Amino acid sequence: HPETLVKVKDAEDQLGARVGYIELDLNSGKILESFRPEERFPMMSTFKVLLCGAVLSRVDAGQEQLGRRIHYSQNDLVEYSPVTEKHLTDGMTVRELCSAAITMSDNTAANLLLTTIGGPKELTAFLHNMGDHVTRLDRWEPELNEAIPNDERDTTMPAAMATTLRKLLTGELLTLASRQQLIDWMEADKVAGPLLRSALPAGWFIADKSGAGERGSSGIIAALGPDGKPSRIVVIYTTGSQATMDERNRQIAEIGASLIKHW
Repeated sequence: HPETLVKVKDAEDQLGARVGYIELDLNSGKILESFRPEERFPMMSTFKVLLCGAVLSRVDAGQEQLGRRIHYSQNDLVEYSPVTEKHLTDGMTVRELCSAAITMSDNTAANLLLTTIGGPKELTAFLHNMGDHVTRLDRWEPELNEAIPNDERDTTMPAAMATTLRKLLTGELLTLASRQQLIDWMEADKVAGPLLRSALPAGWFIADKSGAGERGSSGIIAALGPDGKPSRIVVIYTTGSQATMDERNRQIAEIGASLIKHW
């Protein structure tokens, strides 16, 4: 609904920066509303949903096991690894690593998983192969969050991310078991409370993944809907703002409020 585009433009005025937006019908894949659908934006931690979809794809093909344990050391630890820094001695299973990457945005967990699938280059190939010809991962945590103005490295387009999340969650790319596992991880998201979740009516469903990076970059991808069932996908990205994280979050939450109001 155009009233939601009004809030997105307000967001741009408030943040003094570009805001990309997509509202997508989960069932049919129809694009209900959009703003800068085909401009590029840094993915930040939202790429972790894509990463774990690729891991799950390998599991469906029997090339990987959710229960396989992965050991690592101090040399692997990067900034913000809230879960991986605790299990250094025990190591962690692939399953535990995706949970950490998705629900806690654990950076080391993502790098560990990135290695098991062949790194940024293979994630990009996986995406292209499933029909996303624009989304690309080029670096590892934490450099992928650099968001250099105009840098296309580690970016997606709102329209592309939206349909890619749709294929991963409801398409035939993954088995029913994996699709469900991916959305369960996103539903258990623990660090996106200040964003869309803050404007969600009680009783609604939401599986999401947010991100934040340098140069005022923030973002979120999500499958949400009333009556405990997801029925639309919403993607929101912004970069270039001098605004604080709280201010960026308030803006994204307001966009969420408008989408819900005009549902």
